[PDB]
Amino acid sequence: ANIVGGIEYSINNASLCSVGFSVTRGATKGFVTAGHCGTVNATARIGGAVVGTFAARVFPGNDAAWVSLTSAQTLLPRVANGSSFVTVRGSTEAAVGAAVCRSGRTTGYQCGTITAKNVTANYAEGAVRGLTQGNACMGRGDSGGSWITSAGQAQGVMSGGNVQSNGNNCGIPASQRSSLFQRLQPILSQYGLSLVTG
Amino acid sequence: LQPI
Repeated sequence: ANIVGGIEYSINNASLCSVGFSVTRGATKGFVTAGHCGTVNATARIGGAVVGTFAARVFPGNDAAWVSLTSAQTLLPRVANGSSFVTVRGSTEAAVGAAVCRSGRTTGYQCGTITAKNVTANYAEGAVRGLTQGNACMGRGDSGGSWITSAGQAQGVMSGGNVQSNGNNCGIPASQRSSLFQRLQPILSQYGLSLVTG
Repeated sequence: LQPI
């Protein structure tokens, strides 16, 4: 499969999440995603085919993981924006106030602004700390997906948000949305990963 | 996930 940020993958033929970013770990191909999407050794599929397994994760506390892929997978420096792509250029962290977008298999490509940093989310499994908050909307299934600026700087991976009864927060105003991502930089250093850029 |  071609590995693009925001696309759907399944975990142990059960849950669905979204790809974060193509990365390498030496010769090993991979993608980063959210920790809550799978446990270590869980099997990832795209297009019905096995593409790899969860190599490592931290969740809760953080919400980070990477999936180590078979050598047959094709890593791409891209994030889905409808039928087009945003090119991944780097991982410079944007400041509060910056515009930012996110990509995932439920609500697609959505934009907003970064409204706060170092936010704690309390999930059923425990607290997750250090999250960045934006007001781009999102929904169930968008987890793991890319957060990236329009200029191509990869920010993080979708962790959670204040979804409403319809499964997303796209039906309430931006001012009322809390959409939270796990920062990319600590995932890269934690697992010795390098971002695929183009 | 949903913050609670």
